[PDB]
Amino acid sequence: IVEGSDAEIGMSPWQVMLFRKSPQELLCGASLISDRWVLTAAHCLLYPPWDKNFTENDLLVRIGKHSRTRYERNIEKISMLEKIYIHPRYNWRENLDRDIALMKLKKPVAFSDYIHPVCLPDRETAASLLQAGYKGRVTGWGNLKETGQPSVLQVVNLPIVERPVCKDSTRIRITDNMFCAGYKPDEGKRGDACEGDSGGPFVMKSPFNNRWYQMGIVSWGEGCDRDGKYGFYTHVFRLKKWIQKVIDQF
Amino acid sequence: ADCGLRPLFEKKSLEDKTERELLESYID
Amino acid sequence: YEPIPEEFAQ
Ligand SMILES: N=C(N)c1csc(CNC(=O)[C@@H]2CCCN2C(=O)[C@@H](CC2CCCCC2)NCC(=O)O)n1
Repeated sequence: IVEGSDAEIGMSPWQVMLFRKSPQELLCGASLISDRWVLTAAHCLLYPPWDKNFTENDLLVRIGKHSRTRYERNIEKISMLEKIYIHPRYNWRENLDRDIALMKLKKPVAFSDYIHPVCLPDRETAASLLQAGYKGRVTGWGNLKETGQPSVLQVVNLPIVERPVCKDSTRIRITDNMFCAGYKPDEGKRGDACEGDSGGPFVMKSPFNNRWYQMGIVSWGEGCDRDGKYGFYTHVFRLKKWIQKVIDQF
Repeated sequence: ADCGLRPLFEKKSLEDKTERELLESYID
Repeated sequence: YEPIPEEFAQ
């Protein structure tokens, strides 16, 4: 996160850290949607252009964390993956279309003050909140500036942007399975996700029932926090059917 | 069931530093 | 990063 700030304790109890066994390093952000399922971006797991093709035994899931590098004893929990599911029509070749993947934990994790799941949007919620000008929240342990790393979890609030503006800001073919967010050049304020934030959740709080909902997944961007450029997130609701499809039968 | 409700905030009716920023942008 | 307990590395 660039131009953000330190999250407060228990602010994002669903935030997940995708950690690599060897070498031990941060791999990506993710989110807890139930006691046995983790949602993240597909490119965190598969991405041929960089020879990236991880398996269930290559990673570990770290939940309930605040600090980026410390093993927060008695607070965080580590889980092993039992299976991974990449969306079958994930287009890593062109524009990272349908950048999404589900991860099945070997065993359920017990919730606590620091470990709680976020809600998945339904049509009504998505329809009512997914509007330009409405702000969302992105969290991550990624880089603080375009390339170093933050000591603690970073948070930033960003406004959703009109499709047209998003489209005219890049040469990348935009699809309906993605949306973009960030401040415009004149708006004065700034901020963005960056390397290392991948797979992180973009969430919004409902004014109707006060629950937090995850509307997106940090997918891609061109540089970090450059004027005239915006971050792109996977449109979670649009892939809601595949999500239920999987979980349901597995 | 009780997804989206944080133990240290919503469940004890406390508000975080900036959630006010989000709600003030939802101008329907 | 601070080392993780081997018990999970299995
Ligand atoms: N400014 C952001 N929000 C932002 C910037 S990089 C990121 C995480 N995703 C990524 O890094 C993904 C993974 C692979 C290619 N990604 C990128 O973001 C690449 C651009 C993609 C566009 C779609 C086709 C493949 C390349 N840009 C990097 C840069 O501009 O520095 N979020």
